[PDB]
Amino acid sequence: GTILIDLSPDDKEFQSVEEEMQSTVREHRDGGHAGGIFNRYNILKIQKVCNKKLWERYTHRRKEVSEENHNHANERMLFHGSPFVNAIIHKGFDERHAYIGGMFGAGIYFAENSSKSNQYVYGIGGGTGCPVHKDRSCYICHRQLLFCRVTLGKSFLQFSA
Amino acid sequence: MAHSPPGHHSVTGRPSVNGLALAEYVIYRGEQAYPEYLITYQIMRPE
Ligand SMILES: O=c1[nH]c(-c2ccc(-c3ccccn3)cc2)nc2ccccc12
Ligand SMILES: [Zn+2]
Repeated sequence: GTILIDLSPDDKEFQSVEEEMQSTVREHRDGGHAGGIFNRYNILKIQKVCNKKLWERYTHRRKEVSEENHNHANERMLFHGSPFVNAIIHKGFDERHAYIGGMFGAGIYFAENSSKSNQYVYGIGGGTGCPVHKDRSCYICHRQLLFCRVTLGKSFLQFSA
Repeated sequence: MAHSPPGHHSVTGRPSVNGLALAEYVIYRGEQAYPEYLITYQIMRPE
């Protein structure tokens, strides 16, 4: 039930998503080991992901959270990188998309920095890099990230190195 | 998947060392995220 609709680069919606991608790149403490060495991206395509059943699954849970938190979903737009992007857009997020070994326990992780999520496109630690060239800093192979609507509700604050 | 801390719906990882890093977040229910945009891109080699 998932359809992908291309956004035109002339569309304000394309432009605001591209700006969030580009403007949230940062340098990483690994010097580029996991995600590659770069300051910006070449955006090739931005598609809207349309799935009625998955959207209703999201809004159902969003209302449950909001009602538990004085009518405040605390909804954010955040990046997600994963080897399982295809599974996610067709079947939805679930426990098989969790980072079992993450710093905050086994859950599904999202980043404000697009470059943080870029470190996970080829797996934890960048895995072995792109499938064609085995290069975590490949400048040739096309990568994909998701820009996701996320309900945080009441969020537990961890101060962390 | 783990559970959210009791009385909470997510965890926020606030950076406490790298002053330039932004926050990271964890949810423990897949129903709390919807993949609105699929972005296809390359990283660019710095000049
Ligand atoms: O976008 C992110 N993806 C991931 C990530 C990590 C692991 C996996 C994964 C999922 C299933 C099996 C193996 N690995 C999927 C996504 N971790 C992050 C951690 C911090 C901030 C952002 C992310
Ligand atoms: Zn490659």
